[PDB]
Amino acid sequence: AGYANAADRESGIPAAVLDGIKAVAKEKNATLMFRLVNPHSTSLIAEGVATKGLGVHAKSSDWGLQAGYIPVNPNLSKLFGRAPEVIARADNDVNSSLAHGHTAVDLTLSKERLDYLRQAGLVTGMADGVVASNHAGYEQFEFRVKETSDGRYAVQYRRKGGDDFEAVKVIGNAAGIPLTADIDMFAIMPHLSNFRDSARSSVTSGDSVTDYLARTRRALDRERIDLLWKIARAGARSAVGTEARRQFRYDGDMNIGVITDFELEVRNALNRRAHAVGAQDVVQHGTEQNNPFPEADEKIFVVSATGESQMLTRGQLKEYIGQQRGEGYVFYENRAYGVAGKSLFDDGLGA
Amino acid sequence: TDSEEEIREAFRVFDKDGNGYISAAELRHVMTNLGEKLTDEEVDEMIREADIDGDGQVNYEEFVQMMTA
Ligand SMILES: [Ca+2]
Ligand SMILES: [Ca+2]
Repeated sequence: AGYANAADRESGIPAAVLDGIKAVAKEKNATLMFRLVNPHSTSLIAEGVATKGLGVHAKSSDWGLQAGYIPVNPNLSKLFGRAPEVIARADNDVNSSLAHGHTAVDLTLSKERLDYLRQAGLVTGMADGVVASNHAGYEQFEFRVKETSDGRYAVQYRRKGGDDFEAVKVIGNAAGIPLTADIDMFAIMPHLSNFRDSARSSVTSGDSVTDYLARTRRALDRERIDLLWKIARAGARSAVGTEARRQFRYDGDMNIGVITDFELEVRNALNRRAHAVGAQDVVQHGTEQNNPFPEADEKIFVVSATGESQMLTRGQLKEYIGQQRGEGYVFYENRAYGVAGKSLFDDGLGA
Repeated sequence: TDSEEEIREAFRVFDKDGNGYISAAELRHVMTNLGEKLTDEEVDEMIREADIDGDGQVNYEEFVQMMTA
């Protein structure tokens, strides 16, 4: 479909990418929840700018022709009027990423991102060439663009009165593709039936309880009820990924964080639909439910297992989760919420 | 050996409605999602098995013992 409602459009997620997300939600029978995507990242993701991983600490920029990108020069990031300590740590964040596979690429914008920037007011006009902006940074720096033979525009800048323009360098892919923000998943609520096989592979060897017994037993039933509890335990444990979450998972040399097997599947299935459209991988790590520095980001974009989407305050989010749990969808919450007095649960909550 | 926060997360898969207890209805739901269509009698039997105190449901401490065998 591409965007069906106001929430879809407020999510910041590119329409084609969002279309795959809804398909994956239905195929894997799981509710997918996301933190909103910054609207300056939307177009970049859609035209194929790469997405950053957990290891990139450098700050993104929210202004100028570099909006949406992650500048090598921190003074070009959202950190523009900050103290010297700040820009100093940010400097290290940048060199750290470059030492670990990331590239420093010359920024060149597509014709379309250039139109978006101007239509959004990020760039208030130009010289055909010389750009203007009421952002405060345009008071310390000058920028201009130059069409390449590629049909793109190379971004150049200089410090007010430092006689020579130079390329705005931006952090990229180990393959040299510029990076923008990734899509942060807030939570993934899988239907419990997704774990029958997982459970049987653990307790049987993939067999139903009945077939396992027929095959290894002979001609109450205490053993049977005991195997049934064994499959219940195994399914619940795989549903919340008890063992998977004791370690970190990696994609090649990239730390993808703490993520359950099922959540990895989702990540992979979504990235897959993204390639199919013209995007790079868009989900680069696990869910906010395993983030040790949890945010209190007040609106969550939710796509149900049925494909319906909407935005929830988190008060509505508690009710939504309760309702979905009644339909057999599993939820486990960030382990720090209880202590922060921010639990999404209303049960006992302890041993 | 699972931690307390680990057992609580699992308990939460069974306790669908959200009171700190697992009833026979909830367990039956867990079981066919997990591929085991059971009779009301079989379910009752699974609960009696974990129902140490005899009320007719599985509370958290009973669940802990069940999860440990
Ligand atoms: Ca209950
Ligand atoms: Ca009991």
